[PDB]
Amino acid sequence: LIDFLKASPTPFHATASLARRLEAAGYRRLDEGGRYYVTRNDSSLIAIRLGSPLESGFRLVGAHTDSPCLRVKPNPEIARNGFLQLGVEVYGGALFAPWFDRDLSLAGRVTFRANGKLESRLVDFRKAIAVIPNLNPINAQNELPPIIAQLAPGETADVVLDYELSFYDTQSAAVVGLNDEFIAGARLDNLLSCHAGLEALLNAEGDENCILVCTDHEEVGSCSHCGADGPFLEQVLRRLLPEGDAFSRAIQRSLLVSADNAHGVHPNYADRHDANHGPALNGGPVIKINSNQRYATNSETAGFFRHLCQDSEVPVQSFVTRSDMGCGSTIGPITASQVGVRTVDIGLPTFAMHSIRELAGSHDLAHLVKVLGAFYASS
Amino acid sequence: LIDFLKASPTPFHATASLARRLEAAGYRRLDEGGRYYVTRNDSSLIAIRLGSPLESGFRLVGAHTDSPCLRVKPNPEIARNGFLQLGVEVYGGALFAPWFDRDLSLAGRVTFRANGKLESRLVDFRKAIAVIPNLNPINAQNELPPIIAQLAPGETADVVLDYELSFYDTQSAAVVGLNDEFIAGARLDNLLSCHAGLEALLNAEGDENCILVCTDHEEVGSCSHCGADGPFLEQVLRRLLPEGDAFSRAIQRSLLVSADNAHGVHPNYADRHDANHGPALNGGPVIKINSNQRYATNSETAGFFRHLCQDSEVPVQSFVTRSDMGCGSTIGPITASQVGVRTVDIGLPTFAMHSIRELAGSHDLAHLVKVLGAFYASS
Amino acid sequence: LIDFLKASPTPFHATASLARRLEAAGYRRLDEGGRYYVTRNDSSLIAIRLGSPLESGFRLVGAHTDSPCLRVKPNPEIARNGFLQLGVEVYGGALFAPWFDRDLSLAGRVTFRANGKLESRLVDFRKAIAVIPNLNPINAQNELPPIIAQLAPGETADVVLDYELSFYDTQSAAVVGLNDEFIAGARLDNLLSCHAGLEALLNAEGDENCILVCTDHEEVGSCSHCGADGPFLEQVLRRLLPEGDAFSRAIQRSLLVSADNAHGVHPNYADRHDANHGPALNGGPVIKINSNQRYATNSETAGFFRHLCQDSEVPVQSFVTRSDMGCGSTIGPITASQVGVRTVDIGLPTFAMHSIRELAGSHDLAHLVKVLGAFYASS
Repeated sequence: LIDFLKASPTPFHATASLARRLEAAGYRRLDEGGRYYVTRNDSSLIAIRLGSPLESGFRLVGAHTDSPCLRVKPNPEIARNGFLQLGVEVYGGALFAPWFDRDLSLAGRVTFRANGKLESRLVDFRKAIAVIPNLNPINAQNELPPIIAQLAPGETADVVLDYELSFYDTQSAAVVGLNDEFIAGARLDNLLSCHAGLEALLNAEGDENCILVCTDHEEVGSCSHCGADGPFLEQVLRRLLPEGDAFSRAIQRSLLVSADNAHGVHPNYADRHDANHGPALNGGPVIKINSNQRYATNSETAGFFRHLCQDSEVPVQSFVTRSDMGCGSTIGPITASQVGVRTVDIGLPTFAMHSIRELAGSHDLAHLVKVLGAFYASS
Repeated sequence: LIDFLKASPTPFHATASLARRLEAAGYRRLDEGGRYYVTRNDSSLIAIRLGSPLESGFRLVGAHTDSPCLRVKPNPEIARNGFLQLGVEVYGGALFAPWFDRDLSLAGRVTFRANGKLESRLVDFRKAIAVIPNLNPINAQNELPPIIAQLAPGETADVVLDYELSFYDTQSAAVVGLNDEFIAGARLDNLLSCHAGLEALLNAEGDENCILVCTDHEEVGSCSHCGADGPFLEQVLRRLLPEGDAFSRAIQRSLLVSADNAHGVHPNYADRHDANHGPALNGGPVIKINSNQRYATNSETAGFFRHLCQDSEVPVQSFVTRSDMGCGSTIGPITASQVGVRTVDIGLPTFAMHSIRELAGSHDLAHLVKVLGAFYASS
Repeated sequence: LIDFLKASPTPFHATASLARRLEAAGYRRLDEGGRYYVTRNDSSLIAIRLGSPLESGFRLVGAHTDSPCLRVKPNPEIARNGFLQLGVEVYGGALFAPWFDRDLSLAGRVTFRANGKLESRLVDFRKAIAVIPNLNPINAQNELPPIIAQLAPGETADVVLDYELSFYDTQSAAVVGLNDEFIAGARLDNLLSCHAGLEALLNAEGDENCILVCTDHEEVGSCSHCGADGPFLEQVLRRLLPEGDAFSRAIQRSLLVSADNAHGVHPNYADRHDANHGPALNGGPVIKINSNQRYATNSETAGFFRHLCQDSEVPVQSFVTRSDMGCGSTIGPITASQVGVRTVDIGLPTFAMHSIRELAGSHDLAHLVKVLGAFYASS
């Protein structure tokens, strides 16, 4: 395919090391008939572009910024066996590795003067494991805290480091790289990261004609709450009349899209899907659930994002769950459907989620830039 | 730590016997550049005080009125073994005692004329236990219903008692008393009760300059729903412009604070916390969770309510959970963050929660009255 | 610390990607009163240096080349779900990750003409995992096979790749890197790798006077058998008289040393050692077991390699097991004691073994180059 737009989220992920570092790298490119953006919490971004003219509706689309990682506790000074450690919260999903990896502290730090500022880069932390203690319920708090320093007793300029810590996380460095024998997969983080990037690489590439909204946020991998689930109001509809006939008429003429991450049949875990699947290196699968998870995506939603894909060349896929299996996955738009908009719940074929690497096709992004760019047009 | 402001929630809790009896004892003191209050359901109170002037924001703060207790069923006439009993619902948290205690019926009663009126006071009920049936899953419905009357067959003026059981609860009488050898703890109910009183003893004590909101409610110890989780709108913002630019600009210039209850290391259950804790007789600990409970409290929230505590003399503490442990605790503001305000989730060092007595320092209230009173000023 | 000799095994490990690629990187540096070396299987190296003169004895020392990794099967073509896979054998130890990582195929390929030749480099493989299938005995064959190619049906110059699968393994690419906040640890592979390198960087650095032997091999992480456990005979003693008085007299005047890997107290797994431990950034710990593992190292062995460490500046440590715990660890010399030589079983403080990264101090190598270099001169 093309290794030019694939070489865009790679340096992005390095700069978008976290949710707010993603936010920082988000607006640094996303700038230059309006084209304004709102930052609010410095983690939830909404990019509005004018060409709503009331009876034209909106073209909403969005994905979260945060990803399951290790959040450093308030002041977690753990000095054991001559090793300095920083206790961590199990933010988001679980899984093993975390264990091993480069590891680096990142995020905002409010200094002594009521002032917030962020900093990152350089390998400083690690999570060691047991081995010879033979065959290995495991993992309970006192296993995940990483090692930073190693000495005793004591015999961006940035203040050394000290104790003014946090809302701070830990991410593995080793920059994103292309994998497989040819070019059939890559990626490290990209847990709706890059989805909060390729969508941004679309709001400046799509043909200018109608109103388009790029809504990135935080907390989806937890609850969504403040930022990802209310209030989307006023942040989007700030134009022409407060809340009388400004909403309803416009939002019912609108169409929201979510850029999530579908799994697709695992070559080793083949008995985790059925019939309709979604292997890597393919277009965005239309995810349809109503049972005990209930995403959005209805009749006139799947059809309006399958023909829209076919017109600008496919392949569009479907499904992610099982009749017996399937859990939660309240991915952004569905809790954001409380606005009053029909939501297209799609994504990209990607397994080994909620971790710090492994499996995600190097072709799906070429289909995600198109179609969604074509979505940014026509009525 | 003066024995004068501590002798204020003691008679308060006696009058604030329930959620609506707290509401009644709330507005009776909370009265006399506005200073109005809304009651709505007669259980959810919002005290607004004017000095928002748009670009000044709000100074929101609140805590729920209700507490885990035994609510009497609709018409639960249980006559067994010559004893008259009233079946009860397991409202809120669980625990044993409830068992024993004085016990008294309370709440608002809707009489025959579409009219509601409340009444309480005097010991009438009790919950007896088994003993000689040897070593003692226990507790399942038929164990909690208390005994009121004891006879057969039949051989505020207030109608005798009869059958019109309101929405009626049961609380232990024995009024709040000071404990420990000196004055190092006390308290009975105070499950965010007193927090809906000390905050009220702050809205009339804080220096008059800016707009301040005291928001008490019900159902947090259940789900929050109607009263504690939407709509906070119009109840707070009823002034200057409907919902166009009245919100957003003002609420982003605002700062919400929650007055909860932190645990702090138990001298017997030491392995329920880590590093950062919060023993009794101390200032409000900054509770920080994002993992699988996700309260509010961010970077510029913890720092804005730690320096504000230090300026008016500390000690401010932190944390309440473990990396492996920790469950729910959707305490008020966090579900109320759906308004769109940054929330400080603090509280008071107190264990033996969700019951009818035991452990809560007699010094923490002297720090909670200050700091939060100092929060009611400056920008 | 010293970051010059530490920047030597880093490019070494990149070239010493396998056991025989270690062998290749071994002799390429280890060349230029004899100084000959034997290769035999192209995996077991013995470096002899003359200055035995019968009554002078030998100064034997050694460590294995191989490390627990995923060896590709004979012809394991697994085409599932449009993905091409290569089935792997669980060579050596177990553990998770392997899972994820860069992954690359390597080893000596025997081409069509009775001719063996090795090749490596570049990321081609990956091992993906399950996530949303909820809480995660796990791992049994059909989970470890990595993904190489991804397409169907078909619509050093080196032969493409085809089907002639050698004796071929898979290792993670991401080159060795320095870790911690300062310089308090690093390392990726180094599972007695680098021990088959720092010892090589000693046979050319030690003062020339007596006979010194550097004996590296394969299979210790399996059984030892051919290469690591007999016959060491004739490979070492090839000089002056066959096997009458050439051995016995010389080997009893000799002293063998093993360069293994000690654990040292884990900051999270503190209850896996007792009293005598060995934290990272320290000299070689004298490992002493006789119970149900029985390594070598006796009275005049521990004392002869503790005073020899103290004379050339310490710190020398001790122990690795527990009275109740401890398993196998038949590390090289002990099965090589069948020659008839007293063996010093030492190593380097390093946990998170038998995997492809994590923990190993960046100071221990500066102590391992010394002492053992001072051992190369004993009178």
